[PDB]
Amino acid sequence: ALDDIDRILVRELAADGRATLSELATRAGLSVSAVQSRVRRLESRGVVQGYSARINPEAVGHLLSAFVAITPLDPSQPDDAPARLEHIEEVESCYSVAGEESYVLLVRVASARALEDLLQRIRTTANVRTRSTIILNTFYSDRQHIP
Amino acid sequence: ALDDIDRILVRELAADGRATLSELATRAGLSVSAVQSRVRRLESRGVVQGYSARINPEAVGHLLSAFVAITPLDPSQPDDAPARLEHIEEVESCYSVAGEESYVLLVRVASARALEDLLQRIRTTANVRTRSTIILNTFYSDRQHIP
Ligand SMILES: N[C@@H](Cc1ccccc1)C(=O)O
Repeated sequence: ALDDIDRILVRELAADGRATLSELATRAGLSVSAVQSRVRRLESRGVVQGYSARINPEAVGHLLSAFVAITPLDPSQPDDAPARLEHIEEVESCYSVAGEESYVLLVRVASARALEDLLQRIRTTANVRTRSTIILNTFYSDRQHIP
Repeated sequence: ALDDIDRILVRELAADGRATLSELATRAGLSVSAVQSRVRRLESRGVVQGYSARINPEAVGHLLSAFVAITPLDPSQPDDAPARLEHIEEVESCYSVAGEESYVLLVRVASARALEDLLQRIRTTANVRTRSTIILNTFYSDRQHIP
């Protein structure tokens, strides 16, 4: 239940999250009221989860990023790694994954030594072994596709 | 230098990219003309890179996400895989990495069947071998942290 109009709306809003209701109304052939109300239904049905500025991580002092794959030191202990790691602010994302590892994290940090301290924090807070893959360059990211 | 009132602004806009320049000014303690001019300057030094609505991928038909680690088949050839894959819309992100593979992609697709098709297209269009790690669930993503 996403009609043609809604796909247009989410496509425009993925490319430009600050687009005004009136720019959107003219692209969709709707009134500004019609647009607001379709946008409110997109948000409350959880199709649109929120809006963010895309911040350049380097510009704010995050000069090093990494994938960290984690696996429980004790797989019989309950499985709450994501909730435990939620209070660690340098953890930007957490996915559960098929394979030998349990979770993959994306982590951002100021430097190599800051990474070594963060890995210790991640091993003790989730009781986990870590396998780190350092990112050397981001060619493009977050390019959301609406088919 | 990021004039740490500037840190309040990026912090606020990362959390709510549809914040208004006036509902901002009160939260930061400035005047619409200052707020507006910083934001335009932040956008000009590529600190804020865009604004986007965060779309739920499964709401839109992408019921299968995967990391796809790729490595060029022939190292005598120019390594231009990111440029070559850029036109493939199901690739959301591309990173070079220090690990076992040369690059990691984040890919989104309708089904396991559609992934197999996509992996064939990736192999033939960029001349790479692939290795996919299927995501089961996303616990949180894109929590941009501003120190
Ligand atoms: N990696 C496990 C799935 C899993 C993820 C996270 C926690 C526990 C299990 C598998 O391939 O079956």
